[PDB]
Amino acid sequence: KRKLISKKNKDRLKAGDVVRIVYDSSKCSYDTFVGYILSIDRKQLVQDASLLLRNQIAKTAVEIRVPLFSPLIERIDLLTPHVSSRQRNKHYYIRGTRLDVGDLEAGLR
Amino acid sequence: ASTGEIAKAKLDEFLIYHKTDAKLKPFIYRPKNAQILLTKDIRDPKTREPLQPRPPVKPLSKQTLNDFIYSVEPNSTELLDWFKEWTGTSIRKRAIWTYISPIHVQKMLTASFFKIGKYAHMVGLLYGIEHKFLKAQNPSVFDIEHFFNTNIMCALHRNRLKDYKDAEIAQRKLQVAWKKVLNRKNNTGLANILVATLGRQIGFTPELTGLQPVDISLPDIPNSSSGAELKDLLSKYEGIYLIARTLLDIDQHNAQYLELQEFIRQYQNALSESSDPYDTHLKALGLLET
Amino acid sequence: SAKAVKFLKAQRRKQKNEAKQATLK
Amino acid sequence: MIFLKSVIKVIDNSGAQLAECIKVIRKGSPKSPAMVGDRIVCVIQKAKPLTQNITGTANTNRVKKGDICHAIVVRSKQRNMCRKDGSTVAFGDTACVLINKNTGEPLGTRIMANDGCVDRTLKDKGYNKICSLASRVI
RNA sequence: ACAUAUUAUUAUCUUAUUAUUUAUAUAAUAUUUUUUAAUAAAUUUAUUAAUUUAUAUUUAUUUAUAUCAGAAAU
RNA sequence: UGAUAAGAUAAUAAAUAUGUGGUGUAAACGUGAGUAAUUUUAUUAGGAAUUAAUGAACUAUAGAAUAAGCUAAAUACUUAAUAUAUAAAAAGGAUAUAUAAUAUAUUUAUCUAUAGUCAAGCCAAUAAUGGUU
RNA sequence: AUACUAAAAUUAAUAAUUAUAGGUUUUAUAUAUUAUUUAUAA
RNA sequence: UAUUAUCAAAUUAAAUCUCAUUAUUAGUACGCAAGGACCAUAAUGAAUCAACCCAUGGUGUAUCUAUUGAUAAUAAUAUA
Ligand SMILES: [Mg+2]
Ligand SMILES: [Mg+2]
Ligand SMILES: [Mg+2]
Ligand SMILES: [Mg+2]
Ligand SMILES: [Mg+2]
Ligand SMILES: [Mg+2]
Ligand SMILES: [Mg+2]
Ligand SMILES: [Mg+2]
Ligand SMILES: [Mg+2]
Ligand SMILES: [Mg+2]
Ligand SMILES: [Mg+2]
Ligand SMILES: [Mg+2]
Ligand SMILES: [Mg+2]
Ligand SMILES: [Mg+2]
Ligand SMILES: [Mg+2]
Ligand SMILES: [Mg+2]
Ligand SMILES: [Mg+2]
Ligand SMILES: [Mg+2]
Ligand SMILES: [Mg+2]
Ligand SMILES: [Mg+2]
Repeated sequence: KRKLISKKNKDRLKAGDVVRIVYDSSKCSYDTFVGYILSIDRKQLVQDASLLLRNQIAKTAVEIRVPLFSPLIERIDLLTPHVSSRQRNKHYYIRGTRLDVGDLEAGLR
Repeated sequence: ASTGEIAKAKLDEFLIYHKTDAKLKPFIYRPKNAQILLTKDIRDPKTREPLQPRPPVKPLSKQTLNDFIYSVEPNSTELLDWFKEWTGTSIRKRAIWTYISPIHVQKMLTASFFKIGKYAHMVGLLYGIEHKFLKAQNPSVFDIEHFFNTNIMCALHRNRLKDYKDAEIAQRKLQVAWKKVLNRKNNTGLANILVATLGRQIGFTPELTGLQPVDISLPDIPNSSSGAELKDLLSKYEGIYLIARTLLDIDQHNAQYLELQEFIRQYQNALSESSDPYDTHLKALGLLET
Repeated sequence: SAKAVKFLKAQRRKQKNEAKQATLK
Repeated sequence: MIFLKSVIKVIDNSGAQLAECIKVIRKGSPKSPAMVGDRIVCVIQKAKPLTQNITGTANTNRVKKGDICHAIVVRSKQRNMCRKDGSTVAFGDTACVLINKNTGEPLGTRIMANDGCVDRTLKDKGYNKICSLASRVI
């Protein structure tokens, strides 16, 4: 996971990516979640780094922050690479605009 | 592990690649399309997880099948299972049916007769599975030099091994073997003398309609020593050496033919360092007879 | 919106026609 | 979190659409907030008009603008409510499901699927009926 | 004085779907072509994966128009 | 046949419509919500834009049915062969004779062309409840 | 630590051990372009 | 109960002292039935207080990026 967000790695998670956090079935009874990366929070300690994910399920918008180093996630895989038009490091401004995330799950199908 | 095990692994990979749907190969065996495969998540049989990317497959060498033949499965029917799985492929798949060569089937017959011992089942499978090969526009698999000659040698050693004086059935075996051939590469001429040896051993008049009456023409094997080329040199005519030795052992009159003896000694020189395949085959047959 | 532009274009045309009728009268 | 005179959405099929909180039940200071999963007293400020095509209309809705009802807050816009796993979930608009004063089971029979996302903490508080009815529990 | 509802239109907002529109992609498929490797064959060819030339169909994003339905107003 | 019995070939007698194909549900049945009519109904010795390289599906006639690819194989699908200023097509199955898969004869199927039958698209004239509060 | 005080840390430069603040170096955070690109040669 | 550095008991001044819901006992005791225990235990909370910034939100005249209008300056180039 360090190499998944390592600053020296080109193929790292950036604002605009869409990811599918996978939850360990054995350790927890959670369900897989799909979201759009708004911010990648990096702190002085490596362990306390989290991703903020947005998804407009039906007509409700859901923001979720997930500790990237929690032992309840087995892998975060990337579905859609980010576009090269959005101009920022954290895409907090997409909420409410026509640039918003929309329904990710339906678009995949 | 052994040469046969790696050969089985490579052959299985070759078969699975050439058994997938044409429109699915670009999404599986092409590394660049790995992301596409993950995204599409095709539903595989037995309702399992979608397929993972796989390495590409390159054309397979005959030495892999040769190694797999040389691997030891004395009482294991793995050879029969592999032959069934290979012969069950679609006729349209050219690669699967073009990998089979006269040397391959000859080696199958030899290994089946000596090491596996259950020559009856393999010969029944090979002889039975001929129409599909013909539909695969691959009739050269059966030829006098490799397929028919090996069958005659196996028949000779089988008669030697087990006493069978019923001449009619032996004639029927000879006739079915004669008709099973398609390409008819009768060049060395050993087949005619082999059938004569069978007739003397049993006591029936030789009869091979359409047989070309060519004499013994065995090219002189050089006695020089080389690297991988030498390995091939002996193996190239190894079967021929097996045929000559079987003729010499079964037929006492075979000592008259000096060309067979000249071929034998040449091969022997060229093979003095390593063990004699004929003696090794007899020793394996005796050890595995029980 | 294109709806507004089309409506304005139609209204301008019809007002022009009405003015033409008044001038003719 | 919501307080007195906080208008919050209703995501039940019990007719009510918008409700305004009046009180929080299991709290001592009336100025305390209402978190996700605690009973609140609501007065409906918007309702779907009732028809009379079917004789003996089912008592599922029985909602008119002004009636007093109890509800469970099912989702919130707050972004710092931490769970044990360390994650935090913030929704777009707060919502509630009306529940009976005495029995406790919801007034409605099925939540609508188009706005039926509920916080997962509600399950741990013991509201299995709401979570089972909800389309997705995040 | 004032209350509700039902229906219809929109120089309004949101929008499912669909249709069409200006382009993009070191995008996919198959042909052809300039090349790079591995493997296989008999002892020069073919297969595979890449690399430029275009070709026909799709895929994803984007510009624009219309659209179920909902909201707002009359 | 298969050197000892697992497989394979031909014939005969059965099963399989949870695999792949074909065909039918644009009809019939029911109802009267909408529809006062630029679109619906009824009538006309009505009409032209001069209404289809249309046959959906039978009849008469004539001709044709070729090669690859994919599917496990196919009368499934894709690409090519020739054809009424050109273009546009298909499919074999079953039954008996003879050669060493092919040619025959029967039966049922596929496709094209002309004609007929059935059947269709568009327009015109006249009429179609009440309220001008 | 703190209103001024008070408390606490350092005042090493020697035979050996001690970093208080500023500056410097390293790592990291933030900001936002970058594989169509950064340093080197052959 | 006569120094300094440090550790410091008794003591004095003051703070705190809780309450509810559910569950078990138990639908037991009581009661025709309806209804429904005491004693005690645990789990959840409410109210009040103290401390902390690993994480979350706020701030962040540290800093970076984007941008409208106006003015000034450094370097390179051309000229004298
Ligand atoms: Mg617009
Ligand atoms: Mg308006
Ligand atoms: Mg839209
Ligand atoms: Mg609209
Ligand atoms: Mg079926
Ligand atoms: Mg009908
Ligand atoms: Mg009606
Ligand atoms: Mg044909
Ligand atoms: Mg067809
Ligand atoms: Mg000093
Ligand atoms: Mg310091
Ligand atoms: Mg030091
Ligand atoms: Mg310092
Ligand atoms: Mg003390
Ligand atoms: Mg006490
Ligand atoms: Mg107090
Ligand atoms: Mg903090
Ligand atoms: Mg911090
Ligand atoms: Mg923060
Ligand atoms: Mg902060």
